[PDB]
Amino acid sequence: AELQDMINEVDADGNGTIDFPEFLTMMARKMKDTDSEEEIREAFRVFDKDGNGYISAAELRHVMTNLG
Ligand SMILES: [Ca+2]
Ligand SMILES: [Ca+2]
Repeated sequence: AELQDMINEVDADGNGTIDFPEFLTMMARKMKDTDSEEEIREAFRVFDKDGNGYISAAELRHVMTNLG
């Protein structure tokens, strides 16, 4: 399945990837956990496949449940 549709549902502003503000906002959207930019930034490099400082849908699967 193309995770592109998930990319489109996670995309808030149209950069096609989650940014620090977006990740935090989509997170806190209903569930609010940790908000320390260090930890959140650590997540960005962990979640992403390329660790390019952003969390995309495909990247989500890499880190989350699937192989990326
Ligand atoms: Ca964005
Ligand atoms: Ca990436």
